[PDB]
Amino acid sequence: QCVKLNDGHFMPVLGFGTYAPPEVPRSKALEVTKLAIEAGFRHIDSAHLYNNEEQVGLAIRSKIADGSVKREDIFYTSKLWSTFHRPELVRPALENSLKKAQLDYVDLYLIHSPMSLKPGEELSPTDENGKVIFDIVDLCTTWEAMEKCKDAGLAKSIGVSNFNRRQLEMILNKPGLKYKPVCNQVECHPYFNRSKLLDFCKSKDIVLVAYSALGSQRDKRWVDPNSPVLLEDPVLCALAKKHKRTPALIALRYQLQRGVVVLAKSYNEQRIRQNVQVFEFQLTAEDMKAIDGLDRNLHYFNSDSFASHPNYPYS
Ligand SMILES: NC(=O)c1ccc[n+]([C@@H]2O[C@H](COP(=O)([O-])OP(=O)(O)OC[C@H]3O[C@@H](n4cnc5c(N)ncnc54)[C@H](OP(=O)(O)O)[C@@H]3O)[C@@H](O)[C@H]2O)c1
Ligand SMILES: CCC1=C(C)CN(C(=O)NCCc2ccc(S(=O)(=O)NC(=O)N[C@H]3CC[C@@H](C)CC3)cc2)C1=O
Repeated sequence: QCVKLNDGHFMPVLGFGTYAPPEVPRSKALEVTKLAIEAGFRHIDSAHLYNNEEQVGLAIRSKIADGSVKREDIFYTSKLWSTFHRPELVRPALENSLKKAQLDYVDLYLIHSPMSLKPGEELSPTDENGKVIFDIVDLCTTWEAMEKCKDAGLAKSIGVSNFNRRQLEMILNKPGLKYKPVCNQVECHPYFNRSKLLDFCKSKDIVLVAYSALGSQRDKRWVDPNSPVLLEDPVLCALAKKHKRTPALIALRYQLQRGVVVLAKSYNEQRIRQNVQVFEFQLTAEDMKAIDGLDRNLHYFNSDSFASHPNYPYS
């Protein structure tokens, strides 16, 4: 149940979301990644930013050692954080991710965001007035250093995340481009379906990968508590009854039938196991059109300095 990527590698269409907020103890990530593998998830999504690659990597090593899976059955993604965009910082950031996860390679490596930040080991560097310190970096150079990580076998595939059309084109039109991005991982759900962006990506053999596909985790630090609750949508609930499924399952299947690869985060055993049931049913053409008409251009993630920057993808 995979899609063939533009560099010849295979990406499982359903992936496990590993982020949890810092109030959740780091042992949980270990434990739920193991349950997700047990349930049948083979694609696993992490990042430097998430402070969990050690635990996610140890979960994977555990499922290999107990003979449930081999390394080559597992599709593991990490991301290059925006403090490491300068070309010389790229390979060491990747080697550092690999060392924490105790893996020899990632299956996929992404530029987490086009928005560059001040080099350092602060995740969020700020000045004396508490303002986020942005950096200016030619992203084409950052890309060339990603290409080099693929040539070196440290990343089987390389792609981007949180890019708009203009930013993709900048990579695609780069002189001497060796490797296209395999994918563009972006916020994508029935209230923000990204249809234009999706058609652009289909036209270049770039896979759109959907995050917050179930309506985000609604963390009060960066999601407006007044935003509508995706899984409480009436059209989705009505479709969950029709098919005898749940609204989350309607949300996930939507993305599969439109050719989006879809991530799903759950730290709850029963919801982890429920989510692999996306493969057990179909939506009709009409069902698909009913979900299409839910778009509200609603992004869950919002920051005081994100909606500000010269590389802000929504501007
Ligand atoms: N590239 C980027 O910038 C970026 C940004 C955001 C996210 N991501 C990635 O995308 C992943 C997923 O996105 P997300 O973290 O925003 O969460 P999500 O996949 O939209 O899920 C949101 C919530 O839905 C709940 N849930 C899951 N399955 C369910 C079901 N079957 N029924 C009812 N509720 C269900 C989960 O809560 P429970 O834990 O209570 O089950 C979860 O907190 C992340 O973990 C991360 O790996 C990447
Ligand atoms: C505005 C961007 C930014 C800084 C500047 C510093 N800083 C940061 O220190 N983080 C705090 C921890 C956190 C926040 C959200 C999530 S998240 O929303 O679950 N996961 C994601 O991967 N991506 C989010 C982060 C990247 C942006 C572009 C898209 C959404 C995971 C972890 C940021 O976030």
